[PDB]
Amino acid sequence: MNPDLRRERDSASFNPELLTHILDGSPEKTRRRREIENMILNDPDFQHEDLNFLTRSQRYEVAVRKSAIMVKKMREFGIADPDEIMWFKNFVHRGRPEPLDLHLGMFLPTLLHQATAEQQERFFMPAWNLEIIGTYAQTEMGHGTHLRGLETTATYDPETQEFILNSPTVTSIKWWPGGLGKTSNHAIVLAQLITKGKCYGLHAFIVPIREIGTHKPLPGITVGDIGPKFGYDEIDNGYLKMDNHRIPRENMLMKYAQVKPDGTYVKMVFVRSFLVGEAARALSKACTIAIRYSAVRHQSEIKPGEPEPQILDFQTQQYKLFPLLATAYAFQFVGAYMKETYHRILPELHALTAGLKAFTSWTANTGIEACRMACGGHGYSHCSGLPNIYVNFTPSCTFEGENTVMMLQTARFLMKSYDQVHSGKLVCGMVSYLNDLMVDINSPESLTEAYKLRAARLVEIAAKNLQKEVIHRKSKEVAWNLTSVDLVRASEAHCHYVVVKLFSEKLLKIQDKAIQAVLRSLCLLYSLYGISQNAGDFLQGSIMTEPQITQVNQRVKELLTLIRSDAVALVDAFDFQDVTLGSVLGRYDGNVYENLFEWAKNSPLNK
Amino acid sequence: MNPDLRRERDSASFNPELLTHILDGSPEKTRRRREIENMILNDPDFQHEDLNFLTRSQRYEVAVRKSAIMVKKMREFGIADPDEIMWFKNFVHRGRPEPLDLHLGMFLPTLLHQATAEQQERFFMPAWNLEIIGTYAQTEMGHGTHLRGLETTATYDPETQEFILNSPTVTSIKWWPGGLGKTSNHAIVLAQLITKGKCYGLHAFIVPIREIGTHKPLPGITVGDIGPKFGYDEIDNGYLKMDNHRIPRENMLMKYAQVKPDGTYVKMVFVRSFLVGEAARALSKACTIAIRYSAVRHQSEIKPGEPEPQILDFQTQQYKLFPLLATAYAFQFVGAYMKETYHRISPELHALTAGLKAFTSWTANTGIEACRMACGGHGYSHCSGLPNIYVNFTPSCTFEGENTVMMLQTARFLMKSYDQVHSGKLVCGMVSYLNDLPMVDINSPESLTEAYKLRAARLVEIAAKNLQKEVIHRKSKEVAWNLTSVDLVRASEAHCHYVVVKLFSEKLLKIQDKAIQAVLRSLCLLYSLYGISQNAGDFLQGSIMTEPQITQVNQRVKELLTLIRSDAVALVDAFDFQDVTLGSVLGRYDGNVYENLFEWAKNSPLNKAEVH
Ligand SMILES: Cc1cc2nc3c(=O)[nH]c(=O)nc-3n(C[C@H](O)[C@H](O)[C@H](O)COP(=O)(O)OP(=O)(O)OC[C@H]3O[C@@H](n4cnc5c(N)ncnc54)[C@H](O)[C@@H]3O)c2cc1C
Ligand SMILES: Cc1cc2nc3c(=O)[nH]c(=O)nc-3n(C[C@H](O)[C@H](O)[C@H](O)COP(=O)(O)OP(=O)(O)OC[C@H]3O[C@@H](n4cnc5c(N)ncnc54)[C@H](O)[C@@H]3O)c2cc1C
Repeated sequence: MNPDLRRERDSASFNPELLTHILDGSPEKTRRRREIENMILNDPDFQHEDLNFLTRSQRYEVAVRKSAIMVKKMREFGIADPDEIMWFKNFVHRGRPEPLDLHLGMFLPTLLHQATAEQQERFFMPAWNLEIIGTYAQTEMGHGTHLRGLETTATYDPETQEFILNSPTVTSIKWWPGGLGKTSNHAIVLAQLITKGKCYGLHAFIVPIREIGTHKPLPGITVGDIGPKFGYDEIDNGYLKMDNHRIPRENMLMKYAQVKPDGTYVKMVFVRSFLVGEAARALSKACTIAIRYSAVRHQSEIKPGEPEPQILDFQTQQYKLFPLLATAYAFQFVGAYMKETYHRILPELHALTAGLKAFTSWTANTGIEACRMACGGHGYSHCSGLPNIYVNFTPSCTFEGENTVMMLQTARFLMKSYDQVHSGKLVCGMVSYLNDLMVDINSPESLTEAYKLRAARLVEIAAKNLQKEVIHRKSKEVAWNLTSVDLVRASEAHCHYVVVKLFSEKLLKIQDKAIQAVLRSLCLLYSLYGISQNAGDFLQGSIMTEPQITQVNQRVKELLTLIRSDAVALVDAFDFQDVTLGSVLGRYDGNVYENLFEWAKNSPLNK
Repeated sequence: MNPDLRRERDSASFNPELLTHILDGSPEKTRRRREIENMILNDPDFQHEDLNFLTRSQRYEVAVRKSAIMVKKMREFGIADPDEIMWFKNFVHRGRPEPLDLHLGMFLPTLLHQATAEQQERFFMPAWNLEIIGTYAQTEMGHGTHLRGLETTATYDPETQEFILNSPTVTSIKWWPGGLGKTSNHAIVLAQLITKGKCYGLHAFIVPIREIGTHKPLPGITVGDIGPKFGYDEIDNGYLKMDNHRIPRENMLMKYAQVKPDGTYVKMVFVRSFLVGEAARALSKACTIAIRYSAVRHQSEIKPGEPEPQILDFQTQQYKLFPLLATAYAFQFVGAYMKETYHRISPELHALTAGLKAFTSWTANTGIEACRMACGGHGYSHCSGLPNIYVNFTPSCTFEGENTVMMLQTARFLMKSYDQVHSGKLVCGMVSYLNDLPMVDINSPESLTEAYKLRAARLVEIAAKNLQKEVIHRKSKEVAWNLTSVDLVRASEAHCHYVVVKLFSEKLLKIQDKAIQAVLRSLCLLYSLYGISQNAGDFLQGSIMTEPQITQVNQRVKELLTLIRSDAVALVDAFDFQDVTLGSVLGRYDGNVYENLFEWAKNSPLNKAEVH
C-alpha cells in the first residue's frame, strides 16, 4: 500500500465499513453486493483487453458477449432480485452501458406488465431465452422531446387485420435506440395510430425487424448503426426505417386502448429515480479517483525549503474536490430517499422526480470534469478512467427528458402550486413552504430554512414575471416562453433546497456518532458552498446580510481543513473495486507510477 | 440552402463579410486566408476517410503524413509569414492537433535562437529537410508544474568531455511531449546540470534518441507512446527513459550558461497569448454549430397547434447560446489585443497573459460542452463535430501552465500591485484601477466597465486583507498564501473578467461600419450584463449595484436575447469557418442536416455488414 494512503486511512475519524452499510442500506446488502461482485471479479468469461485499446467494432463484440454469458450466469447462480441483477450488471460492465440494456430494461418488463396474456404466450419466453431480442424505438431523427410531432404511423387495415408501420420521411426514421443497429430482431415502436380515417395519437407496437436465426432484415425494414458518439462505443445505437411494414393487429400494446377487428378505437419515476442514483454513483467514482490521486500526487511547494506536499494539501485542490465529495454524498441520500418513497407512493412526485433528474445529472456532469481537470495531465489520459466516466454519464442530461424541459415541467408544478396558494388553498409536501408568502451557519436545520426562503423568492419572481407577460403578450405560451429562464431558475432553487433538506434530515437517523459527525461536516460544506456560489440569491430579499456571507465564506475554508484528514476514508466508503473505477490514478493501493508505466508500455502504438 | 437559414441570413442587420475583415484584421488577410484554405480544399494530397471512422493508429498515420506533405507544400508555395503558416496548418489539420508541433514550434525555433554555429551546423540543417525530427521533453511522469522538482540528470564527465543523461526513477521518465512516442529521432531534454561538485539547476541538452535511417532506438534510450487519451489521438504524446546515456559536451545549449572541458560552470508568454486566440476560435466554432443547428432544428410548441418552432426561438436556448456568442466575440478581441500588444512591447504582461490564458480557456471549455448539450441527442453523436472540438481544446486548461497555478501567478502580481498602492506608490497598466482605492448605466459599455473595475478592486482588497490576517496568525508567508489561495484565484478571475469587458468596450469605438458597431455593441452589453446577472453577489456587496439594478440587468439581458435572435446566424457566418473546419453535419453552412445525417450514418463502419 502507498504510505500516504495507509497514513490517510489510519488517521480517519470514523469506520468507512459502517458508512458503506449506510450507503447500501444494511450490512446484509453490503455482504450480498460484495458476494455478487466477488462471484464475477476472477471469472475469466468477464475478462478482456483494456477497452480503450480496441476499435469500436471490437468493443461492441466484447460487450455483447459479456451481456450474453452474464444473462446465463445470473440464471445459473439463481440471481433474480432486481437489486441483485443490478449489482451483477454494474460489476460485469465496469461503468460502460451494455447492449441488452433495452431488452432486459424495457422489452421484457413491457411484456410482463403492459402486454396481454396471448402476447406473453407468443413473446415472453422467446424473449427471456434471448431467442427474441427487443428494443424500444421512440425517438426519430426529427423528434425526441415533442413526441406529439413523431411522424411514424401505424395504420389499421381491416381487410387483413394488420397494422401497417411506416417511416414516411427521412426525419421519421427511428434514431438512437440502444440495441437497434445490430443486436435486436424485435422493437417496440411508438407510432401515431390511424384507424378509420382518424388519428388517435401515440401507441406502442411490437415490430419484428429481423428473421430469428438468420438475423436478416425483414422485407420493408432498413436498420443499422447511427455511427460513433462521444461515448457509448459498446452500444449499437440504431436507426429503423419502415416501408409500410405489416404486423398483426394483436401486436399493438392495448393496456389503456384497443382496436377491434373492424377498426373501432376504444378510449417514468422509476427511471428518473434510477438516474439520480446514477448521478450520485458517477460523481462518487470521479471523487474517489481524484481524491486518492490527490493524496498520492506530490507537486510544487508550500514551505519553501520543504519537500513537495501531496497536492490535496493545497486549499485550491480541496476547494475543487471537497464540495464535490459533499455533493456526491448528498446525491447518494437523495437517490436512496427517492427509491424508498417510490415504493411508498403524485403531481408533486412527477414534478419532483423530473427536476431532481435534471439537477443531479447537470451537477454530476460538471463534477466529473472538474475531477478530471483536478488530476492535471494524467487526468486527460485514459489511465485516469475519468474520460470514460464522463462520456458514458453525460447523455443522462439529454435522454429520459432533456434537462431544460424537465426543469420547465418542474416549473409548471411550482406555478400551479403558487396559484393554488394565492387563491387561498393549502399545498402539501416539498412545496408546503409556499403557504408562508437570522441564519445559524452550523445548523443544517437553519441552512435548510435559508434554502427554503431562496426558493420561495425565486418561485414568486417567476410567478410575477409570468403574470406580467400573460397580461402583455399575444399568447399565454409566448408569456411562458419569455419567462422560461426565470422558471428554470425557480425549479433549480426548488431542487437545491430539496437536496439540502433531505441531506440535513438524513443526519438525524445516523446511529454511529463519528459517521454522523463527518456527514454533518459534508452537509454543512454542501449547504455553505451553495450559499457562497449563489450569494446574490441570499443577499436579495435579505435572507442573509453581507457580513453573514463573509462568515459563510470563512466557514467553507475551515470545513475544507476539517474534511482533509477524512477525505480518503470517505471515498473508500463508496466501496468501488479497482475494476469498477478502471483507473491507474485511483487504485485502492495508491501504487500509481509503476502501474502507469506498465499500462502505457502495453498500449497499442507500442506493438 | 435550408430556407430557415436563407430567411435569417436575408434579414441580418449588417454585412457579415465586413465582420470577417475585422476578425482577420484586413480585407486582404481575409482574401489571402480563403485562398490558402481553397488551395488546400482542392488538393487531393490533403484528402482522407472521415477521421471519426478510423482507429487511433490510422488517425496518427493520417496526421503525421498530412504534416509532412504540409512542410513540403508550404516551402513549394513559399508560405512564410506566421499568419499564413497558421492559416495553412489550421486548415490542413481541420482543428486536430498536429504531430510536428514541437518540431516546428519548439525544436527548430530553439536551435535558431539558442544553438551555436557548430550545434546549428550538425542539427538544424537536416532538421529543415525532416531528416532530423525533434521534440522538447520538459515534463516527467512525476513533475509538470514544479520544474525545479524534475529528476532527470545531466552529470558532466570531465575525462571523456561528455554529459551523462540519466532517468533514475519511473517518475523521472519524460512524459507527454508531442512527437516523443514514434515521430521524433531527436529531443531537446531539460535536466538538472550536475558538474563535479553539485547541481546548477535546469539546463537544456540535445539528445539524439533514434537512428537517422532505421529510426531504431539508440542504446540507453527507452521511448514509446503514453497510451490513448480523452482526445489527441493524432499525437504520439510520448515517454523517454534515459539509462546514463552519453552525449558530447557541445550538445548542451550554451547561449547563457556554459560548462568548460574542465567541467567548469559559467553564469511561455507568446504561447499563452496564442492560447487566448485558440480559446476564442474553439468557442466560436461551437457557437457556429449550435446556433446554425438551433435555426435548422424545429421542436415542441409555443402556441399549441401552430407549427413547431425553430428551437432558437425558445428563450432558454437563446440564454444557453447568445451569451456564449457574445463571449466568443469578446475573446476574439482579447486575442487580437494580446497579439497587437506583444508585437509592440517597465511584468504586468506575464501576469495578464497567465490570467487571460486561464480565464479564456476555462470559459471556452465550459461553453463548448454547453453548445453540445444545446443540440440535444444529435450533439452527442460525432455528426455534430462538438465532442472532437471539446476533447482537443480541453487540455489547454492543463498544459502551458495549469490554470489554477496561472491564476495564482496573476494574484502574485495583484498582491504586489495592492501593497505598492497602499505604500503610496502609483501602479500603471490594467492594475491602474487599484490607485483609486478608498449610479451604473446598463446601456453604457463605459459605465459597465467601471462596475467590473469596482468588483475586481473589492475582491483584490478582500484577498489582500485576508492574506495579512493569515500571515500574522501563522507566522509563515508561504502557508498564509495557501490558506488565502481560493480568495486570490477569485481576485484574478474578477480582474481578468474586468479586463475582457474593458477591451470589448474599447474595441466598439474603433468599429467604422455603424451597423456592425451596433450589433457588436449588443454583444458587448450582453457579455457585461450576463456576467453581472451570473455574479449578482459580487456587485451587490460593497454597494456597487442595488437589488433593483440587478432586476433591470435581468430585464435587459432578456431584451438583448430577442434583439440578437435576428442577427445570430449572420454573427456565426462572419467567423467564416468552412464545413470541413467545423466537421459537423448539424452545423453545415447550407443547413441541409437531415439527408446528410442519414448518408453519414449509413456509410459508418458497423454498417459494412447487416449481421455483426
Ligand atoms: C446515448 C443516447 C441514447 C439514447 N437512447 C435512446 C433509446 O434507447 N431510445 C430512444 O427512443 N431514444 C434514445 N435516445 C434519444 C433521446 O430520447 C433523445 O435524445 C431525447 O428525447 C432528447 O430529444 P432530442 O435529442 O430530439 O433533442 P431535442 O428535443 O431536439 O431538443 C434539442 C434542444 O431543444 C431544446 N428544446 C426542445 N424542446 C424544448 C422546449 N419545449 N422548451 C425549451 N427548449 C426545448 C432542448 O432543451 C435542447 O436544448 C438516446 C439518446 C442518446 C444521446
Ligand atoms: C494533451 C497534453 C499534451 C501535452 N503535451 C506536452 C508537450 O508537448 N510537452 C510537454 O513538455 N508537456 C506536455 N504536456 C504536459 C503538461 O505540460 C503538464 O500536464 C502541465 O505542465 C501540468 O502539470 P501536471 O500534469 O504534472 O499536473 P500537476 O502539476 O501534477 O498538477 C495537478 C494538480 O495539482 C495542482 N497544483 C500543482 N501545483 C500547485 C500549486 N503550486 N498550487 C496549487 N495547486 C497546484 C494543480 O492545480 C492541479 O489541480 C501535455 C499535457 C497534455 C494533457
